[PDB]
Amino acid sequence: KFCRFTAEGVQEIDYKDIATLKNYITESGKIVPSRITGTRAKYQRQLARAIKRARYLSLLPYTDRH
Amino acid sequence: SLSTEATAKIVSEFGRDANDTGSTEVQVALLTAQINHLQGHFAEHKKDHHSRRGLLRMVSQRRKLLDYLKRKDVARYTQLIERLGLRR
Amino acid sequence: PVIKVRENEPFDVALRRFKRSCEKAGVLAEVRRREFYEKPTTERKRAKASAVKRHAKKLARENARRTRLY
Amino acid sequence: MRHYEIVFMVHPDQSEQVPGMIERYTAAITGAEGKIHRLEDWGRRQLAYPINKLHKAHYVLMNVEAPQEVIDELETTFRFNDAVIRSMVMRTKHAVTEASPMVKAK
Amino acid sequence: RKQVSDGVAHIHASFNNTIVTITDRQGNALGWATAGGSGFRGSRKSTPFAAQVAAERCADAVKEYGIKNLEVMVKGPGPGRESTIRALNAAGFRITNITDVTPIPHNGCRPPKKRRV
RNA sequence: CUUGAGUCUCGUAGAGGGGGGUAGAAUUCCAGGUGUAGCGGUGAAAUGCGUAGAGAUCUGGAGGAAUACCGGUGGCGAAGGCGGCCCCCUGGACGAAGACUGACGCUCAGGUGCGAAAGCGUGGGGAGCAAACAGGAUUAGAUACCCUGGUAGUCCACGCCGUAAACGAUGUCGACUUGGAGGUUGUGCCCUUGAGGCGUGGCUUCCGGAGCUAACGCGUUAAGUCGACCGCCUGGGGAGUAC
RNA sequence: AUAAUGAAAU
Repeated sequence: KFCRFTAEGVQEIDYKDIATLKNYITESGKIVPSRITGTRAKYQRQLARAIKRARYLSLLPYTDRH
Repeated sequence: SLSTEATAKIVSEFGRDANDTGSTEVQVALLTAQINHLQGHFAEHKKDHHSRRGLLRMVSQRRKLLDYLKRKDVARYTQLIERLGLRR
Repeated sequence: PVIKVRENEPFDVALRRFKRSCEKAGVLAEVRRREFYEKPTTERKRAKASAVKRHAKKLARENARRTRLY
Repeated sequence: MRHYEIVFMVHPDQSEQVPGMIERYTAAITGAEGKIHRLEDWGRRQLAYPINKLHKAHYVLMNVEAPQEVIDELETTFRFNDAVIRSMVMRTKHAVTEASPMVKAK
Repeated sequence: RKQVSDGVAHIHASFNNTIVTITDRQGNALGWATAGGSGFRGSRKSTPFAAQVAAERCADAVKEYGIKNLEVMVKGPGPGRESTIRALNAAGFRITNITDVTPIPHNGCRPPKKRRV
């Protein structure tokens, strides 16, 4: 399945990249599975870490009702 | 583990040349350095059982290398243990 | 699920939108699963059984298209 | 010496002290034979969720290289200062100098 | 009394009962009704029909404030999630929002044990 | 002597271990506003809470236990086991191209360490739910299953105890013997068509050939064909009991 | 929802 990060040869996923990270969360704020997106496992783990860092810094929400 | 600078210093001190990384003397000296270093770590973290397996393995390896050296050449053995201050 | 009614929109359409959104979020499944305590042994057993059943069904259904019924 | 990335957030009603703060911290780091590789002041941003009944906080970002004691003292300073409301410190493998995504599309 | 013109309906739908409460936009109550108080007991209290009747009675009980627009909050898994909303729209308010506010923990307290009957 | 076994140089993936900080969701309790007859629970009920104002809804405060989504017949560890984010100390594994020592090895009775839940001692802490215990019920009876309450314990520091269907019911090390489909993690080359081909290592899931097996089944991660060392069995009860 | 028992041989 198509994986954008493998296509573009990325080295790190950059918790500061809100524009990219927004494509990988539902409208409730939850992390989208990998069998729906096509991502590889390495990059899926990196992505989860980045989303958690952003949530803590308050650049992303935890839920849709705060 | 030990750092590159300390490793190179010990190799220079104890080997016949900077490329002699496989002699019994060099191996024993490196093991002794790391065993001495870890005493400080284990005096503060007394319930770190998983790290202590590596230390015990180091101790056993040093014992075996010393026995082999004592069997093959007594003079080198005596000089090395004097230089490192090892005995009970 | 937060649903806002658009201008000129009827009520049944908004109700259906709300139902679909709730189903996608999956709140009823969570509430049902969190009603009683489950032991870790039970949890692991359930996971393994589900995986084995799916694999066996796939093998059978893929091998059942090589024979004629009549 | 090791490489660190630092981010800190400041109360909206005290934006007039950010330059003095940056100057003081830069001096503290450079006084011990360190270096500063990236500095950015993002300005006021809307928060994702309230913190202490606030929105609209002020953000600053740094990438530095220094010894450990200096960073420990800096963390203590953050803890006891009252204008700072949140901070984060992370380690990096190498020095970073490029521009961030926040200063390329704002 | 005092006219309000904008309200919120809270719906508490559990496996055994349904509670409907109408409130202003600041959380102050104005009236309420329940399925167990509308003439249904036991095995008839946990049906969609009882919830419908309860919503009708709650709508009737707030007619002196002249409410026009309503928001709707729903909480719980029981039967009575949608019948109440239909009944309100029929009783004649204009619905502007619908939100689900069911509480979910992120691995918090230990639940009770399983029933062996 | 260099092929077994080790040391050195550059990188890579990981819920491996010890210590210290911190964030967001939810349950309970305390103090206030709005409002008024029910709430809660079951196969059906009543013990219980409530006009001394509950249940519901909104604002402020306290406390201590666990980390949704990601999350998979996925990963790490000698076994027991290990899951939010950040820092400090620390153990093992794997790959590419070289240099170095020169059999420095394998197994192990006695011995010494580690070792789930419950339990014991001293000092702390205590939302949630829970042996014992108390009261509704069901029943011919009900010292039970079901309902309403509830303390030891479950949590933390230090010290004991040494057992589990502690299981793959399969000891450790080495060599050899037809295939197919996947997962995860490194690495070399390119016709060139820069997004695709051709190789070469480690760990792991499922099917199946020869052989083997009382059968069920195992099958290059052997229960096949061989070598080195250790532990254990000899009809069912009495008994893993008595001294 | 609950809801027990049946000498030995032929």
